[PDB]
Amino acid sequence: SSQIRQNYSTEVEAAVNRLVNLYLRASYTYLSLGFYFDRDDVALEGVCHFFRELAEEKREGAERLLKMQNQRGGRALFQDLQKPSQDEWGTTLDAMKAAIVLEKSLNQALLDLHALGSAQADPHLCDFLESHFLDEEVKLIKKMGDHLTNIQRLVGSQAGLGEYLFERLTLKH
Amino acid sequence: SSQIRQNYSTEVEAAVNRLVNLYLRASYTYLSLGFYFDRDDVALEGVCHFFRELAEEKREGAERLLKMQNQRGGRALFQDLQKPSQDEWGTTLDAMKAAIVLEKSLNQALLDLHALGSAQADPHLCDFLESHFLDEEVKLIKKMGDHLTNIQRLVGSQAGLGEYLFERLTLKH
Amino acid sequence: SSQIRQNYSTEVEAAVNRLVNLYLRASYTYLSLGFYFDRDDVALEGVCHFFRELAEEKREGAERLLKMQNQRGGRALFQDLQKPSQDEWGTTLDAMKAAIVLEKSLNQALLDLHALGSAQADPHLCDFLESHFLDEEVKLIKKMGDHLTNIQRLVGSQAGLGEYLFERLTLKH
Amino acid sequence: SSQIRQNYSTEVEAAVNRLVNLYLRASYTYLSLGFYFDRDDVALEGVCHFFRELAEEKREGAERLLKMQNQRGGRALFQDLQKPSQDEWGTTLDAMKAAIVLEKSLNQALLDLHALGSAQADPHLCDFLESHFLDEEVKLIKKMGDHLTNIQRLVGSQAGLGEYLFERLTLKH
Amino acid sequence: SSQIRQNYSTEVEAAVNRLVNLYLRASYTYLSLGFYFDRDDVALEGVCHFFRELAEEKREGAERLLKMQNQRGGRALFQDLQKPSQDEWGTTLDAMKAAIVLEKSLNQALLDLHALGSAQADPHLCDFLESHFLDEEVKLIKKMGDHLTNIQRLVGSQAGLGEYLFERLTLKH
Amino acid sequence: SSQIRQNYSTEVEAAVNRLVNLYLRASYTYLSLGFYFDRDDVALEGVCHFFRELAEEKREGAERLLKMQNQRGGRALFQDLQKPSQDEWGTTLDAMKAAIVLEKSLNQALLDLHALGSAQADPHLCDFLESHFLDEEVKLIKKMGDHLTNIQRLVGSQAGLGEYLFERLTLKH
Ligand SMILES: [Cl-]
Ligand SMILES: [Cl-]
Ligand SMILES: [Cl-]
Ligand SMILES: [Cl-]
Ligand SMILES: [Cl-]
Ligand SMILES: [Cl-]
Repeated sequence: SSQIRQNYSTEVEAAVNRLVNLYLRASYTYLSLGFYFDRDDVALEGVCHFFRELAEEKREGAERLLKMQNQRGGRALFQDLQKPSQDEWGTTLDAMKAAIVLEKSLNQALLDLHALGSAQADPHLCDFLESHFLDEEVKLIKKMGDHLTNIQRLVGSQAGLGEYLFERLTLKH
Repeated sequence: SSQIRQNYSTEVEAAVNRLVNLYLRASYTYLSLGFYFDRDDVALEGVCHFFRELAEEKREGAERLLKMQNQRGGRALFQDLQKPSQDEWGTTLDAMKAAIVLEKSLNQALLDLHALGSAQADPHLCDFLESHFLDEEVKLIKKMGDHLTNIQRLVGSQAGLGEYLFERLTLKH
Repeated sequence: SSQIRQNYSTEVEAAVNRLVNLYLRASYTYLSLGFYFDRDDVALEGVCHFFRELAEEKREGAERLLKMQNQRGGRALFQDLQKPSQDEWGTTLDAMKAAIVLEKSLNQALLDLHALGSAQADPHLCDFLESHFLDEEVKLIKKMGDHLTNIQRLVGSQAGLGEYLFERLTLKH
Repeated sequence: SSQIRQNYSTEVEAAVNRLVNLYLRASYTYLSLGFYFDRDDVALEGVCHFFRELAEEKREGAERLLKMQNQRGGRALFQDLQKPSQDEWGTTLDAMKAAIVLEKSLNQALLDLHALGSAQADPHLCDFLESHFLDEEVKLIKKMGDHLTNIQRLVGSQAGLGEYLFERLTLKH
Repeated sequence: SSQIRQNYSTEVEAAVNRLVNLYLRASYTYLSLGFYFDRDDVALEGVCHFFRELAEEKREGAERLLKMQNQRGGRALFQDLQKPSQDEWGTTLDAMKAAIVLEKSLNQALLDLHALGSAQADPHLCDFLESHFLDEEVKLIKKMGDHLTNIQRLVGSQAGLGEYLFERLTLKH
Repeated sequence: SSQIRQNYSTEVEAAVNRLVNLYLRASYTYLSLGFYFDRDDVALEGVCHFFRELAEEKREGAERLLKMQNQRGGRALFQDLQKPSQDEWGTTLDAMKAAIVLEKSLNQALLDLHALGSAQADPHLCDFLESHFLDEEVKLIKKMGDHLTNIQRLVGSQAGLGEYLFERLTLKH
């Protein structure tokens, strides 16, 4: 409310609500990815685990944003969550390519919000993104890039065998 | 897939996917309720905690349903999640009344799915609902009814004072 | 001194000294608030504790600023500390309203210094404020807003009773 | 207030408030002394520590006096705190000479208040000063006198060397 | 590579590689300083230790920069490392003066890279420098300034004696 | 210096300084190798670790040589460090072949210095090389030869797959 709100623009407030929506949709996408890899006719437990962990992380990111919205005196507004863009996700390689595209889009939304906060001279918002989101995103994208390279190396050789080995020897399970 | 699927009708498979949607929408509603009570101009921490806990429980219920869908050889299909029906939730009394209505609707969906499983002679589905959902729902609804009675007793006396006392002396925080 | 000073403008140095003065005056104000609530004819121990804790926190903030001044090669200059603006602080509600106004003024001084550091391209100063002051201030202001809402809810109902209950059931003691 | 006040003269009440002011100004002076010795072009860590410890002790003395004021039913009144008399404090010898003069002035104020309490037949006040202040002051003044003698012995020999040795081998750090 | 690179300019990438070179050359300089003080005809173990520790710290700084380069999708390019500017480093005072000049030059390179990142709207780079380098550099420069003051105080008095005392009573060994 | 120097020829002193340069250049080469394998488009963590460990070992070898130089009364002289001979290192096989060539060159420099020490009747130097360097080098070269054989066996079969398996099942990570 007005009682606590200070140096917090309506443009940032709106953008934060949009970013919450994006994080929850990402979470929902990772839920779909995770359960696809648990299907009896896909059955890659390590890949299932990897995406289910990411679903949790994105949900937590949305919750941190909503907490911050309230701390600044903004008002959370929720919209519909669009279903994920695919019902079936292909191979481990297809899925990891989809995941990196998703993360790059989230990262771009984070960078655009930071630019907005810089333009509006809102250092608290800028620091909040820097300290909880931007470094986490860089590290996650690097990890997915490493995974992509290793999957490509393996399935170029021998696709079924390569997919199994990646799940067994790289991913946690 | 077809490899494992046995005694699992397309009607139950579809209904399970619909029930997943309902549980995720309930989770989303409880997220909204929880953060509303964390607003600086509402500020009832115990009520916030109560609804955030319920958001988690409903998400977990959806995850258990998706796990079961895969165990039976059905295919999870995700739809849009409709935003919650309100942006602001009123008093503790208004919110608890809304929550009990929501739970009764979920309970009715559980009972309707059980009836479907009984008609289709699917005992695994029937037992799964009985052992993970139906008793949990009865206990939750009883608890919310008890809370409603205590809130009504208090805010009839003295509304602001009564709301504070309920949050302090009944709800966890 | 000159031996270590690098990228540290005379304008920032002066402003830092002014900010030290403001933090020490805030500390002094909280000392007055705290001992007022310990008077035998006020006697709200939890409120006394809350303000005495804030007196300590503001003194520590001033000490951190003086440490930073020396680390950058600036010179601390001390001025008179003006007495607090009131000798008696009214009710818990009056006092919490006064405290939030004080915190908003400190927060504005922090934001103005950050803007100065940004204009002068002094990233060390900007980061120092971000990492030790700006988030702490946001969280404190949110907490005071929550307290204000709860006090207003209670004393609207029944003023004496409401004040006692807030001190007993919300504030630490 | 009047409810508890017994055998507590308006003259003692006023004097106690003046003594609070003197202790807080002493604290403020020791803060200045302490940070002066932390400057990169002075850089005597042990001397910095010694004066910062004294700043804390004098603040605590003021807090004990304010507690006693309330216990007796008097009313704390705060005045402006005058800035310290110097902006720069010279050598360790200059600073210790300044500190002993300050302590002798505080001690004289304590003795004058005790005499007032004796004249007004206020044994509680007399005992309070005897048991928390007068012996502490005697011991502190003796310690500063010992330090002065040792500094004079050293800097008479060789000023820079002597100052370093005193800081390293006598003062805590 | 291109697979992960996002919002990372070729100008920042190049500058980061130059900063790696500067940190490794600083490390190499500190190696030379450290072993000079271990010579049988210099023999100041504490000074040797101080510079060898700094050699390690600067190497670690370069490694963190190379890690970050890869995390962002840039490519590390290595150049020749120029030998240190002196073969013999004089007295403790001469060496500490040389070290502070070196640190001020590194600090200027850090500030120039931060300005570049600010101009290119690269908040991840800006925050990375703020959180791992800029505060560390300020604290190190303050420490060296303090050491310089203490060495000057001592060797002004009595050069050989003063150098020994500084090594024995200030520096770790 | 002359004060301690005994049976230590100017030819050995010079050669030791040259050997320090060679060890530091080897360290620098291994740094480059290590970070190349950490690139998102190479992404072989175990290979990165192996070369980074070797960078550390070679740096430590140089430090031991500089320590010995001082113990004998020689004077360390530092030269430029030439950048590594490649900017990109190819496959695991290419890199391990490059590493074995590098180690054989270091080993030859060690053997040539030992021969010099034997000719000059400097048993301390001869024993120092025997006890800290020559056996370590033999064991390292044997290990790299074993690795080469295993990599060749694997990538002859199936290059991408083979490289992954070697990194996962032989190298530490
Ligand atoms: Cl859609
Ligand atoms: Cl809708
Ligand atoms: Cl005034
Ligand atoms: Cl004055
Ligand atoms: Cl050169
Ligand atoms: Cl070259």
